[PDB]
Amino acid sequence: FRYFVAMFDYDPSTMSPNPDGCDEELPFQEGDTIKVFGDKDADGFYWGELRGRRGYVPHNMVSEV
Amino acid sequence: GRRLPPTPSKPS
Repeated sequence: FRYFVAMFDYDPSTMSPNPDGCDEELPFQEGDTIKVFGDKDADGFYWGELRGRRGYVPHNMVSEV
Repeated sequence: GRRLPPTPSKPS
């Protein structure tokens, strides 16, 4: 598992181009540390956990430690 | 397939 730090606030309800993003993409504020498992997928998203919840994370919003 | 949100303005 790798840690990424959020560089931006992200609210998938209002900011995701995916109409399903609200249930499947993780919500985060700047400075949040995300548990990412595996590698970036073909779509550009990581798989991870934050505050006990799992979902997808856009790579252009986070930076690997 | 799954789409990325736009990369915004500036880092912090």
